[PDB]
Amino acid sequence: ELDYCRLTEALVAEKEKEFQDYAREVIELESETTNKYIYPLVKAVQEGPGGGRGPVFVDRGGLRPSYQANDVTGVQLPFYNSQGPKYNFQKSKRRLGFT
Amino acid sequence: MRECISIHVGQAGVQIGNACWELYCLEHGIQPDGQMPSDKTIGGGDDSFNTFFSETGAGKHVPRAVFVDLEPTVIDEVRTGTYRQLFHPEQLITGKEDAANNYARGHYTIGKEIIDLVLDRIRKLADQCTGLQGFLVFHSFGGGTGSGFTSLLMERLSVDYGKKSKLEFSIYPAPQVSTAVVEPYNSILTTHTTLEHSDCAFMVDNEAIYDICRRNLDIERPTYTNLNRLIGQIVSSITASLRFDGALNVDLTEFQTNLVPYPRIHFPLATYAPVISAEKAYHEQLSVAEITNACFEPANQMVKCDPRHGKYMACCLLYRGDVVPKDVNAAIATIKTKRTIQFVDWCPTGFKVGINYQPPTVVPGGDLAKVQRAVCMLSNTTAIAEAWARLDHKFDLMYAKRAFVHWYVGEGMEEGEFSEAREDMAALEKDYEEVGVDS
Amino acid sequence: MRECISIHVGQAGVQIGNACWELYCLEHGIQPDGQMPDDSFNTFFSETGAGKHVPRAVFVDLEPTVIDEVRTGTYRQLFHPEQLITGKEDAANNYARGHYTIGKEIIDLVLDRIRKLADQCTGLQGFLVFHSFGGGTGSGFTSLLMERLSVDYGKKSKLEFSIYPAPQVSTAVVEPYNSILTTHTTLEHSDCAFMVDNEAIYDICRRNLDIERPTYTNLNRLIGQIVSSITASLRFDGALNVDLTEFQTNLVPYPRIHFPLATYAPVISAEKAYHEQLSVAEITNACFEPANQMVKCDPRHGKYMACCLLYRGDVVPKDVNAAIATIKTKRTIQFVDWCPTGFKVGINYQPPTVVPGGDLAKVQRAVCMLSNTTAIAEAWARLDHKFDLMYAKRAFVHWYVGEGMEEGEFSEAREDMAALEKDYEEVGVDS
Amino acid sequence: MREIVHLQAGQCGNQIGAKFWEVISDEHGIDPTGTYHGDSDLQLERINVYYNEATGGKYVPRAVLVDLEPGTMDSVRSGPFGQIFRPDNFVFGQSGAGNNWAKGHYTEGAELVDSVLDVVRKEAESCDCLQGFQLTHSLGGGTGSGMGTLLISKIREEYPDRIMNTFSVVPSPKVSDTVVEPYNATLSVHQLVENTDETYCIDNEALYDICFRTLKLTTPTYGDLNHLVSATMSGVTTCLRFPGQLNADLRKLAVNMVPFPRLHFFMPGFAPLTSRGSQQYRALTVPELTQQMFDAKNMMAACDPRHGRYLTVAAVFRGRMSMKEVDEQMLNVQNKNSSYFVEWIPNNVKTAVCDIPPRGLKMSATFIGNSTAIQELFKRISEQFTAMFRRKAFLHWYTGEGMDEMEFTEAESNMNDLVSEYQQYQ
Ligand SMILES: Nc1nc2c(ncn2[C@@H]2O[C@H](COP(=O)(O)OP(=O)(O)OP(=O)(O)O)[C@@H](O)[C@H]2O)c(=O)[nH]1
Ligand SMILES: Nc1nc2c(ncn2[C@@H]2O[C@H](COP(=O)(O)OP(=O)(O)OP(=O)(O)O)[C@@H](O)[C@H]2O)c(=O)[nH]1
Ligand SMILES: Nc1nc2c(ncn2[C@@H]2O[C@H](COP(=O)(O)OP(=O)(O)O)[C@@H](O)[C@H]2O)c(=O)[nH]1
Ligand SMILES: [Mg+2]
Ligand SMILES: [Mg+2]
Repeated sequence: ELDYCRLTEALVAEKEKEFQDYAREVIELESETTNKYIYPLVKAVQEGPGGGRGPVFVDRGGLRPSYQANDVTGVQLPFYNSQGPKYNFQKSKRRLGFT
Repeated sequence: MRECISIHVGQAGVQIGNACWELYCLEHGIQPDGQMPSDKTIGGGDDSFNTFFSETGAGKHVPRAVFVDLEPTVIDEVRTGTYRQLFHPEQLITGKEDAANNYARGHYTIGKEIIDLVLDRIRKLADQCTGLQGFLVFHSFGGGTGSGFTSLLMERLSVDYGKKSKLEFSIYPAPQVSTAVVEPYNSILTTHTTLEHSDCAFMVDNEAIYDICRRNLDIERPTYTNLNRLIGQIVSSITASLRFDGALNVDLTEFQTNLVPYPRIHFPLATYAPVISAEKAYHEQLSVAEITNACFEPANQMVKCDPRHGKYMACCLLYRGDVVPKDVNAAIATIKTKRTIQFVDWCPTGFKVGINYQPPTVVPGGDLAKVQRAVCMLSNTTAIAEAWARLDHKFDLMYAKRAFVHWYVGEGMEEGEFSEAREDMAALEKDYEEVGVDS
Repeated sequence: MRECISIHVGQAGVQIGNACWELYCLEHGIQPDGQMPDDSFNTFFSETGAGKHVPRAVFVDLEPTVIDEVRTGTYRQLFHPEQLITGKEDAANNYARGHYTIGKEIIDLVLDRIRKLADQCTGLQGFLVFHSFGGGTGSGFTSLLMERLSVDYGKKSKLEFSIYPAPQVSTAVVEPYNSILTTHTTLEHSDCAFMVDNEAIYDICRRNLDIERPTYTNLNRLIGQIVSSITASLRFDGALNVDLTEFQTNLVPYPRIHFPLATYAPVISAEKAYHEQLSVAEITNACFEPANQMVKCDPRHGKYMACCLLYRGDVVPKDVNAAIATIKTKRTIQFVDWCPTGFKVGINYQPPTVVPGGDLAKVQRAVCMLSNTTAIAEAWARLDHKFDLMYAKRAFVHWYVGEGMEEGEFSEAREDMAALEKDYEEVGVDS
Repeated sequence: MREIVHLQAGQCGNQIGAKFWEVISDEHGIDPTGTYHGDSDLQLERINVYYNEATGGKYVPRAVLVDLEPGTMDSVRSGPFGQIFRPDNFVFGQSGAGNNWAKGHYTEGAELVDSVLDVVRKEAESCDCLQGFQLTHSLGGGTGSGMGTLLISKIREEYPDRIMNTFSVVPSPKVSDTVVEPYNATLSVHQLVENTDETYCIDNEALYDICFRTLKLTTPTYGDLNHLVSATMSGVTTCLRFPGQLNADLRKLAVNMVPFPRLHFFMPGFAPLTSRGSQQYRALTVPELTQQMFDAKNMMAACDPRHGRYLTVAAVFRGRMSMKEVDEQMLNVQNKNSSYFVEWIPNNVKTAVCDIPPRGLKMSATFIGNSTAIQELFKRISEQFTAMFRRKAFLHWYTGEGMDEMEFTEAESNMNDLVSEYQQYQ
């Protein structure tokens, strides 16, 4: 069962890599003269797989899950960067005394 | 998703909407051309701009505000100035003849001509956004189109949109200086409209900002070009909880529930602190206690009234920057012990705070300094009845001798609106006095 | 396998046709000589063995000053010379002259040449006829052309583009006289008929297009883009297509009612298109605005009973049905109680193309709306009052009587039209 | 097998529930990806209580997340461990409440309650033998206190013979944050005392006192405060997930702490909370645990048991121990403080032990105590409620949304008789 799950993950990753190849080739062919109109192409390749705006889960393979639970509208959650400093859990535990 | 639409009425409205939207662009990095910086094409990009800026597939971010004024001279400087390519051409509505400091001309005759053209663009900006909390309104009391046109804008918008939020940022006339003569007539005759067709309303006094600039920021001869930066700093700190992440967020719906205890009492007062020049900011430390003390200081208050003579009704705190909530709770406690500040007896817990991580930004050529933390206070009290009593006395002695009335009665409106606004103001002042009386 | 024949009458129909065929050649990539520098052109361009393409349009007129510029200009070699029928003496804004005196001399030639064009087409899809209510050639000669065409061709669809006379401005004084005796002919000899007021396009080009000084060429470019969206499904495949027989059935509830209102959106300059994002939910709102119709009447006074939608370009059916839903929730627009689902939707993939030196800009999604509305009784009741005050003391009646028609046809058209005005009044009553 | 369904209501509930699922993930050894990276084998033999199995050997928390605004669902998705939670379990809404009990209970939470009930019923019917529910919410907020009591009343009707816990965040006198929080809280405890088995009072100024004085920290952020809260939430379900000499569940602690259904408010406390520098000086021994457990500095409710007296006391211990220490020490503190204990019932202490200590720790203890000193909190908020309501304060936000003033009057009387029968047992 574990072997099957790994095989399915590998197949999905191969399909995404083929799309990345095609997209990079098309953008490189289109940007020969000027780069003043490559913004929709760059935005489309930087959309991320799935309708999500959260950071990609790189250990999961770049998955971007979607969150649409709002009555009948179903608008996705926005994204905001945090100015708060990041913390290590071992540092937090040792500071709070669970050591 | 949490979009916010701005309504800027009058020459004051279109001038405050210039420095305010300049601060909005530099906060999100919007270039004056309209697009995001092209060098920042690195993967990511927070959706914190959709509350103020629209989206196009080209990458252009169009603001969602409308600029309305009956004077085409001051609107056309926007089409000539630096930001001629950012603003949409159809979002700036221009009249042909100004209201000329009058209520009747700006309300019944000339305001009816453009009451459809503006609201057509309002509908186009309202179906564009999915979830709209409400509209922000910038207008001045003393202006003709600020009083006359707004007094029909609020009534017809209340019918067009039922339970949307209505915040009001009003330029109140100063008690000593004055740029007009018939401004008591313009101020009194529209307070009946804003009594029943406004959810919340703040007030600013031009000479009260004048003393702040000359005493705190070490600028001897200020101009409206930096007063609008101070007002735009206030609106930015109010809405920054919606735009950016915080330890605990406050919405436009959230604070209007905590500052309006009665439908006839929706007049709190705004205060910003610290406002310190660059050469003075490097001397003093700016702690949480030393910025929340200036908000309670009546000298730093930007309305010509004293809460020491009055009594505090409710308070709202907007903290922005490197702030820890432990020091906020400590500073709140040490204010509560001092008997110089007096609270009403039936509101023992009269505080509500909000925390924001991002420090405020500055503009090139600005007079404020780069600070690590700042606070905006929205405090309600009874001390506005002092300002109401010192203005309606001047209104009563103006109207005793039937002065300037022929500039109103011949334009279409009757004369009984003067007496009914006189009687409504007397009931409002009686209402504020009865609430201030404790059991 | 599908073929359409274009019929242009009058000076307005010729000038519209030149602007239309400029758009058509640039859309299909046709040089003005007629040869390309894969088979979508078969409905409009006949095929020659040398590689040339000949249009299937007949330009007719009764004054040589309009056809002469066609035979002289850039497309002098593209058009077949037998397709440009030219008379000798024009009717000169007289319906009676164009119906009873002048039109019978060339009615043999135009009916012969329409047979040669119909011979080459294996299956006829529809006759497009461009005509004007005002001028004599577009009123008189057009009237007995359909009376001959109704018995010559049985059930073949004959779609119509009328030039409805303007309510407040005018080219002619006798243009209400012309625009009434043709309504009798177009009741029983027209399948579908769209209409236009000139100053409405004048208002659109002045306000939306930032053109303070337009010409008839600038109007004819906007008219041609309205024409192209109808035939776009005929010439290009889409997610779901619409044919000429398709939308003509779903918009007429009775044979006496075949007068809908077209409305194009978005109309915008290349300056404002850089500012505004044009989504399908944002372009469908402009089809309901009282300031943005091409017709000078407000549908808020009336009520809708049939609507047709023509979406072209990068469009998604989910956002179409989402935008249709939220318009139905709005209570400003009203529908009749006897037609709960009055919508018809057409989808095309190709974005609309633009000509150099034109007014509009390249757009990625556009919409054309074909809505039947009770409010055309508003404009007719305005024009009915103008007709009978002119006819109260018999103005200009000596000109029409002396041509050969009897004096009873004026009152015959009045008692006809009063019944049709009563007809539209009782359609809109609720059950 | 007995499982716990976790409820997260409100922004406060989400920020303490994220840290709760943070802590027990390290207790069971769960990576941010979702797999298992541990050392022993006992960490996998009881994992079905908090985690549901998935494909590829993945475990997901058995929790649902409830809030009315999208502001805080982003932070529980962009956090360090936000990627473990199920994407379908997030239940948010277009319009928030904004510190309003009335909007949260009647006009905004009445539509979202259909969706979250569908989610929780779909998950709970998939359980083999469900043990009980657990709720985290705050009384000072619009969404956690408004429809959170609506969630309590709905699933009490739907699942009668069950147990539910709540970790309620009551407001503080000096760390008051909402102006209308007496309205948000008194109307909540009227709907809370009727249909709740177990209630833990967690007050913010109690956590501020522990972080400032005992732990000697300078910047106690909310990430630090939720760790103290999650130490007790992990500290109450230790014997259910780990075998011990004397196991105890939530129900076993329930039947020993409540003698009557209207006496169910408690005082959580955690025994090892020495500061970072003082750690090397203090021996970790059983009398050291039980000394700090009964200290009034370690109480997480803003009342002193000296002014009242303890009714029932629960003790849950962690770590391999010899219990001849834990019986002689609890008998010593029962005999010495005779005036602080009721005399109409003897042997007022329930003792429980667990073999497995928390990670990085050798010995631990958790306190759940019922007393009469909770009335000091109830009288303190009732006097502010009475001093506010009598002049019709802020009432147009409340009486204009459907409810009448008789709901205020009956919330006065039900809370007054509740503290009256608290005094009757004192
Ligand atoms: N604080 C502040 N007030 C301003 C500013 N600009 C104009 N005002 C106020 O506007 C008042 C005068 O009315 P205006 O806004 O200039 O003109 P108006 O609204 O078009 O009305 P009319 O004079 O009748 O045309 C003055 O009393 C000022 O208080 C500004 O930049 N900052
Ligand atoms: N909408 C529109 N109408 C036009 C245009 N050009 C002419 N017309 C209409 O045509 C009417 C007059 O007829 P003309 O086009 O000049 O020529 P005609 O139809 O052949 O009539 P005669 O000159 O009498 O033979 C006017 O009332 C206009 O309304 C145009 O470019 N657009
Ligand atoms: N202990 C603790 N209290 C919190 C935390 N976050 C917020 N609070 C408290 O909860 C109150 C705000 O709750 P609120 O967001 O309005 O609840 P909601 O309306 O249900 O979302 C504040 O007074 C805070 O003191 C936290 O992480 N830990
Ligand atoms: Mg003006
Ligand atoms: Mg002609």
